[PDB]
Amino acid sequence: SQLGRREIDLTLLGHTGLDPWYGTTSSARGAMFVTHIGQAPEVNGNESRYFLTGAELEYAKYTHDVRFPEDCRVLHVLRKYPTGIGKDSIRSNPVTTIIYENYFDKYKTIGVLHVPEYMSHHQDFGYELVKNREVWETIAPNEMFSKDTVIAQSGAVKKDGTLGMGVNANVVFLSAAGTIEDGFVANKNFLKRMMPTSYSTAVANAGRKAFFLNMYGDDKIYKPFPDIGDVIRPDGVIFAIRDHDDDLAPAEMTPRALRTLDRTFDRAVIGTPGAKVIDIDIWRDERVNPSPTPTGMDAQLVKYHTHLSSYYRELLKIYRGLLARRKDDLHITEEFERLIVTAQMFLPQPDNVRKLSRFYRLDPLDEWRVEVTYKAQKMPAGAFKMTDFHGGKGVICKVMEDEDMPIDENGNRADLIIFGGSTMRRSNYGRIYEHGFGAAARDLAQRLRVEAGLDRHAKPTQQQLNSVMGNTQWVDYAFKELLGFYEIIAPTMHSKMMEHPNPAEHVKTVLMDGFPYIYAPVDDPVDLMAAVNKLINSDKYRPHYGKVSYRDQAGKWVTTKDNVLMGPLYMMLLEKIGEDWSAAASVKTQPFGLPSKLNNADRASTPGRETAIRSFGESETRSYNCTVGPGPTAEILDQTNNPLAHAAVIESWLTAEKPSSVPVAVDREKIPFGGSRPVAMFDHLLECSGIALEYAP
Amino acid sequence: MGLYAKVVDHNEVHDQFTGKRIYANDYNTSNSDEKEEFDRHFYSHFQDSEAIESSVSCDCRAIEDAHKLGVICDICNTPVVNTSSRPIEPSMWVRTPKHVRSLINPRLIIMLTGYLVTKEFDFLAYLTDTSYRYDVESIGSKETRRKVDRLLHRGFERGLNHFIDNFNEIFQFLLDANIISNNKSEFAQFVAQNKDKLFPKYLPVPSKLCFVAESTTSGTYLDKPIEAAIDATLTFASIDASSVPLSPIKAQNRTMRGLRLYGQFYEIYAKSRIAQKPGLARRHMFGARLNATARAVITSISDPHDYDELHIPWGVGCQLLKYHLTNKLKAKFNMTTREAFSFVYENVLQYNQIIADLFKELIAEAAPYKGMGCTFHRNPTLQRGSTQQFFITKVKDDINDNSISMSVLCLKAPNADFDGDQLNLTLMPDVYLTKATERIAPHTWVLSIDEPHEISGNLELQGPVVETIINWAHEKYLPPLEEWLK
Amino acid sequence: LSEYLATLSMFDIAEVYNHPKVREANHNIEPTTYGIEKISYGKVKEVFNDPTQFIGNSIIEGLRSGTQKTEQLLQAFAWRGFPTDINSDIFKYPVTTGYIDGIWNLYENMIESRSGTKALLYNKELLRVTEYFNR
Amino acid sequence: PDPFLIEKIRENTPCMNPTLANGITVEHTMTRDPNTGVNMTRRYIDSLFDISSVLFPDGFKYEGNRACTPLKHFEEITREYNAKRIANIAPTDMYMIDLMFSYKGEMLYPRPMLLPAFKRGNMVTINGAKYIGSPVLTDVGFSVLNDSIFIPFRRTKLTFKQTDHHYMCNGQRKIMYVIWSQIHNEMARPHIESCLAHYFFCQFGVTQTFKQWANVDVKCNIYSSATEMVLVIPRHQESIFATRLIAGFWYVVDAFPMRFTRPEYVDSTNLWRVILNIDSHLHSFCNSLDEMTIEELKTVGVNVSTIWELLYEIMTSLAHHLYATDIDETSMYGKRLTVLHYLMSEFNYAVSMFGYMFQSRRDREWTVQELNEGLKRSFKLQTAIKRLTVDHGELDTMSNPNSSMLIKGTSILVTQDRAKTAKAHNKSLINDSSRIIHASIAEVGQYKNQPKNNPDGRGRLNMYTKVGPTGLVERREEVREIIDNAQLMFRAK
Amino acid sequence: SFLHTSKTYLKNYKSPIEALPVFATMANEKISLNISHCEILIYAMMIRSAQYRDYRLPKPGINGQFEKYNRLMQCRSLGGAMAFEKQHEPLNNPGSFLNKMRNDHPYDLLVKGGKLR
DNA sequence: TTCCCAAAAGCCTAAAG
DNA sequence: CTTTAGGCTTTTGGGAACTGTCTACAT
RNA sequence: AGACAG
Ligand SMILES: [Zn+2]
Repeated sequence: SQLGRREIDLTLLGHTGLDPWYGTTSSARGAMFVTHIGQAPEVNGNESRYFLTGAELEYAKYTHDVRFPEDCRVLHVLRKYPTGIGKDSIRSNPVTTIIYENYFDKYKTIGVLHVPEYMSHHQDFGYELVKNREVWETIAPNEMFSKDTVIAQSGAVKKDGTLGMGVNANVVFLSAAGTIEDGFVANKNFLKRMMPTSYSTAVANAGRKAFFLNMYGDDKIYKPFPDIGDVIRPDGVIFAIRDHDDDLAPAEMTPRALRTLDRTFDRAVIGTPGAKVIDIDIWRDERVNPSPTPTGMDAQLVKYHTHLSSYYRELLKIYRGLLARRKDDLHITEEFERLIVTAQMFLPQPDNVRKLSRFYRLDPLDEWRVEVTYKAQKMPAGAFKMTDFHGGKGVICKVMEDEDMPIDENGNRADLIIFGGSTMRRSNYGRIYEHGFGAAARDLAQRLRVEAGLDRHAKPTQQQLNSVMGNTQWVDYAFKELLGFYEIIAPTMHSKMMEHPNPAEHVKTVLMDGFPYIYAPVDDPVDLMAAVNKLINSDKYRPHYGKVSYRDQAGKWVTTKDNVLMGPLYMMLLEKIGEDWSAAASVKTQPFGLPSKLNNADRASTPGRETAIRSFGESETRSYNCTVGPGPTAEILDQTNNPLAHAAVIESWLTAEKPSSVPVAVDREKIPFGGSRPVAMFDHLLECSGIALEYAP
Repeated sequence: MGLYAKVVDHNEVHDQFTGKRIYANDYNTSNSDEKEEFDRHFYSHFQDSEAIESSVSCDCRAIEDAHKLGVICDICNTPVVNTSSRPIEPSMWVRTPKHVRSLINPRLIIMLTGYLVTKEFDFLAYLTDTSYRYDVESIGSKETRRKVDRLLHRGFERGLNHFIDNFNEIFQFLLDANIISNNKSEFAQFVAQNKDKLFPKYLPVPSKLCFVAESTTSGTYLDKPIEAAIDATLTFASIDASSVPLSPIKAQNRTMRGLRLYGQFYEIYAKSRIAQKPGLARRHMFGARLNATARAVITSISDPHDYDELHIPWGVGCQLLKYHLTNKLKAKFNMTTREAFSFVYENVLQYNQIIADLFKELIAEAAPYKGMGCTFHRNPTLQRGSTQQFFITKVKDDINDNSISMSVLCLKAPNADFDGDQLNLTLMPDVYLTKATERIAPHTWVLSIDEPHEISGNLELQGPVVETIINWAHEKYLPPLEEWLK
Repeated sequence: LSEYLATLSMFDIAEVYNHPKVREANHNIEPTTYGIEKISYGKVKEVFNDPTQFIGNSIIEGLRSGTQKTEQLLQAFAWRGFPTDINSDIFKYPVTTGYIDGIWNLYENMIESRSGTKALLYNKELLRVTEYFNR
Repeated sequence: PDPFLIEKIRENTPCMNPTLANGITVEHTMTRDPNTGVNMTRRYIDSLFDISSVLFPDGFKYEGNRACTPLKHFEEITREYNAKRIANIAPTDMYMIDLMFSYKGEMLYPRPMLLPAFKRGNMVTINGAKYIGSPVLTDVGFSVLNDSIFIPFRRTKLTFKQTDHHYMCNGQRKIMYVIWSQIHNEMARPHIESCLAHYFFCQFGVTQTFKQWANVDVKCNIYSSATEMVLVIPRHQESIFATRLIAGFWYVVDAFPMRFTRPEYVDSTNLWRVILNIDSHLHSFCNSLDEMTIEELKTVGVNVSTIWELLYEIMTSLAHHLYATDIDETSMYGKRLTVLHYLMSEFNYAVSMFGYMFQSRRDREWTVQELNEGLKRSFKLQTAIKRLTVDHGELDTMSNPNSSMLIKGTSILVTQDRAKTAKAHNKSLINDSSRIIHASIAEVGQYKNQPKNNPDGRGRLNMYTKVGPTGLVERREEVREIIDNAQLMFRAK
Repeated sequence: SFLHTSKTYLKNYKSPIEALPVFATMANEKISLNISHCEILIYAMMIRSAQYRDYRLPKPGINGQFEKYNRLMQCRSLGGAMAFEKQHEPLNNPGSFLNKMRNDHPYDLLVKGGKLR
């Protein structure tokens, strides 16, 4: 009934073409899958999918990197913060600027190219840029380069042609209690393999308003913020700027007071602790005769500002030389023009022209502006969302040790545990196919590792593979087995491997990798369930469908009574990983007493958000007024709305032998009802109109 | 017994103020000093987009100290009160000019605007002030034209003093023929019962907090409705800020103009800053932005536990139980409160044994409960189980766990699934509030609200547990009964 | 019950799929509402509801106890039936293939995609109106 | 992976479109000609000025534009402006040009302006924020909507709708469609709507209109009102266009006729203008056709050269699209992927308003001072950029946690209604015949890729789409075969 | 439309006894709703002596007509009217100033700061 | 933007001095 | 015969999900 | 008011 025929191409569906078995999942699951592709950060440990389609090649080809746009000759190479040993030495160089000339043109346009250590586009996620060794070593003035040459490419792009989006996990479909509702059960090692890299920027302004404190230096050396390549304190705190007051000099300017941070009355920017600092950008208004910062606390600031000033001065000098050489023939790239203008905005103006009043989006700038950009590696242990490259999305609800995870008789250790029945409801069956097929393929490879005198779960050394390749008979037999398995799974791949020049290389690659990577195209003439039946009803190629033993929550080492199959699913991490939790015992208040939202500077100043959550909306207050008498609900809203009631609540917390189980929070006799600010405002506004709502007599 | 509206006699409010009474009539304006004083009384100013530091201050921004409480500032003759707890009282007052009998109640103006004021003709304006221009032949309607003709034939004087003094006869004529045409009985009874309260001598100009001006780069942001109010007050100023004193007719006209501006302001403000979906009544009067509240992704415990058991994590526990930890630190260790806050904030992103012990001892000292009582909310709030009480039992020692171990059983009461959803948590600060919330505890949604004698389907066991029970119970581990006997 | 767990893999799907009556119920079907959603689905329900055919299978053991609603398993093993567009109209030509086998054509994939789009819209805007009426 | 396996996978895989993968906005905005080094934006500006040059007072020649030196770029960004040399410190990826005009061979003050300077991957940085610039899927010459022919001009956004009307012929009642179009924006006895034949009769005489646009004569077969005047037409010289004119005439006459006393005044013009006297509006409507609209209509298959020819074509040839349309609103073939016309909407509006308010003042001698004042008040620094982040819906905020621009960055399309985004609307997208299933999605757009923006397939862009020069969506032949069949099934009854 | 040429609006019915079964069948066609809930909703819809502008719940429950949603919301208790749309309409209403017996609503205690009396 | 639904306008028809 | 009341049809205007995050903003 | 999360 044309069950094995697919009248489709990879062309008619782009992102859905990232996976095979797309037609075995419901459309909602597929749309969610594409959305999760869009929302996935980049993992440090990236691996190619076990099942390959032709889309991944194109997606790897079109990615973000540092490309020479045209055939150009490199004219100059510049580097911020010169690296070496000295007084004002810098540990690491963040950014390298390449000034190049697009020759083979009448104009010979001069352009700029930036090579940083990272590239970030999402608000809090990014990825390190790995530099091409064969190209980065050759980067020098007066060199030749081709068009579309790649530097500082993402780590997700492999050395061969493939893009790494997720991690292959030996998933097991057990209906364990850990996977209740929609969740995953994970181990420490697999989560170590999935650590997102987060790049963040902290901005602090210190001028006449406030001055930096001392948080990274001893009494002798004053350090407001970590250097380049330094590590944030165990309590992630930077800047901690304190308001400048002369009359409080012997109180808040002593060496102990500068090191000591008062959580209230001071302004700190609190990032992830232990996060290595990538780089620092310094902006200084140098044309103020009285320097607001008192002498002594401007060492690192002046250091980094001097390095940046030298960098931008060298850029400006290069532009001036080019202009003096080719006036009216200096057609330049727009990026180079903007870079020169930024350098001019950075460098001080001559004394014959009024100084620059620098702003940042209507926000005035005073003296010192510091932008510290730092990277961290998030360790997933809970509230981290994951997807299986299908519609299945879940949250890590249990993290166990490597030993505690399910292990087969072959020794395969499970990386994830998923509730199988969800597939029966969400109707995303392609996963299972992948799962199932992956297991077979994996076992096939392991079978060869047992028949070649090798060990499973251990990458063989080159000597062992050379010894195995010594005899042609077993190599050809293994290649024939691989051909048979491909014929069962992918007839297209079967033909491709039939037209193979060196089968010994293929067998060696399969043994080294430990898994035969399978090309399963979108237009693959396969009857999926027929292939499943063939794998099941075969002496070879059959996955080890045996008992599996794990450790339950009670600590016992228990073996599952029914046969369980372990198979590789290609997992992926998502955004909304958490870190947005907002616990706030007490929230800062507007002049009209009510909690408010958090502005950027005041929201990046607390470890974790300190937002006042609107947990009492109209629907919530409806449910409270109905389930409970309106009295207690009005009391809660009065404690929140009236600042005096909230102050009384906090006083009751602080002035009790047992802060928990306070008999009465607010003594209503001392603080009567009716003091809530919104209600008082409403009543006063009505009274200004001549009316007032009152109870019927 | 209900809740009805009652007309307020502005004279009684004026007499009960007994403080610093300053009137808006005596602002001649047109000069720097009086304009600045008027801007100080009106126009609550925010000079820059920056957080203020004066917790307690006077009307002027000169007494920034807070220990000076109740001290009358010599500059403003106004006592110093908390900025957040500042009493909401009318900022100014307006009295009748020297040639005006009295002032019309703004509620009466708004009530009469619905009927008297029409697109083709303004009946109240024609009846009250003299400088009103109209063309009878320009009335494009028929009912309005007939009403205008009847009013013209009746022939009332068009003075404010005449309207106030003979308000009974004018109002009866308005009732009689067609002018209002509806709600005649209620409106007539309202006028007859509250006649004395509809013409107050003094009229309050609302509080400084009502009117907000935020100066910043690119100007000074204001609101739209405030504008109307401003005009009204300015109008009364122009009554006394005249080089040539106005004739009584002109004074009546300006007074009516100001009163109409007040009525329009109150109508627009009630329609916009209260009635709209974001506002005062529907946004703050019925709950907004609680304190002692957290919000986090719900990751749970699949372990033998209690249904009324919750596990708040390290960061949420430290920030939410900030003052509990401060109290414990101060009580046990000789630590100042500043050192207590420093320790707590320093150890939010890091683990230590001391704060964990303090959490354990807090939860233990919550004696007749499993832990610290709290409420847990899932949005949108549809059912009884969307909001449910839980008891905090343990902060998690793992700093990387920003998770909330709500019970597995209580999952189905809301639509809570572990797919990456953040739920809200409110800490109950009292035993009375915990006892009150006991009515929102999960055991309240066991019995189905739509079936007489049936437990609600929200108590059904989850997927994995049911499948485990199936694979255990429904197995052929024994021969059939006949073979077992034989 | 730390060892009496439930497990899902390709073997269970093959065990349900390879049943001869299911295979018959997925072949020789007139593409009509009566010939699909009353005859073939009836045969598949008769296969599932038999208390003797499938024993020890996680999928059907869960199905017999309400863990899985019958509709999803029917749309998987049997033919998917007449998806809907954004407006609630039924396409004349049904879907020949379920979810266990692959829906590899273009027409069927597009119409099931439109069913998913209908799901999203009927979630969003109908919630918008329904919550106001509830309030 | 086996390198040979990857090689065979590459061989057995169709490549995407480098035009669309690297950024179609990049190609349509920041691509330089090889003969002369000039961006696409600069050429678009020159085209707009050359189109608007018809409205110059014989000597105000537009010389062109140059690329400003970064020295001048910084000097012009940071001006004195009341003793505060204000500078905005931000990346703000931009580049400055200067528009230069000439007057009788002497230069004026050049007017500098800023331009977005798109990067690879449709990426811009504006005021320190990273934005993604998506193309807008636009109809080439005109759209056909639920019951309407929607035609956009440089100024107006006109819509041609239709209704039914009755007229008596030979004593028997007959029904004909009257095509109307509201053009007086201030417009928003039975209430009727401005018919196109009403505009014909308002401009030309009724007999003049009939003689000029048809081989039909008029008296004052027999045509008469339903529920006085009599229009007699030769028994053999009849046409659908003449019948439509008759129907529109009776539609405009049957409800009004208190101003019709002597029927001969119907042959005049002032009477019809009174029935509709904004002669400025009439003249703007007459001279409300420009070169781009004419070129697009020629591309579609219409031969408009004057707006009255356009009205004749709509009344006679394009009216077929109003009742039974061969093309469908549901499809997406034969559509453009416009970028510049929406990015430079502010600049286009500024140039149009400058030209109109400059011609409308006087036709006398122009002084250099007045020309400089007009240029200063018209072409400011941020004329085309002040509204990029607020008024344009094609510029979105980038929140991609990936190294790949394909998945979220470069594969976003925006519909026109979502492209403006100043409306802040919600059509509910369900009771819309526009959002029906069509096979075009499979070739243009991505079904099963269903964001909440457009839950159907039109939200995103199919990355293998064949797009030729000037951003016209071409149709790949081979898959087209299969696609055709699918479409039939989508309309199975 | 039911709750709030011939249609089946609730206000068109004379007594709630003959009005309950229609709503019961209409709901039970697609949602399985208990009769008690339907009775409570209809009884909430009711009004006693609508001519005399009395909007409180009838007793024992039959001696009383029906009323539309907006009039009941804006003419029963101003505290409950504040949480619904168009607060200026009952604020600017003569009837709201008349000392008439009225029903109690929980929002009353929220309309004021919490003062019981 | 478009559908819901109530409240005021407006209109023909009818009854009392 | 003249002058208003009564009820039906038009027109107009307020209103249209909850919580959280982020984004935009001088010339 | 646009996107995202539920
Ligand atoms: Zn003072």
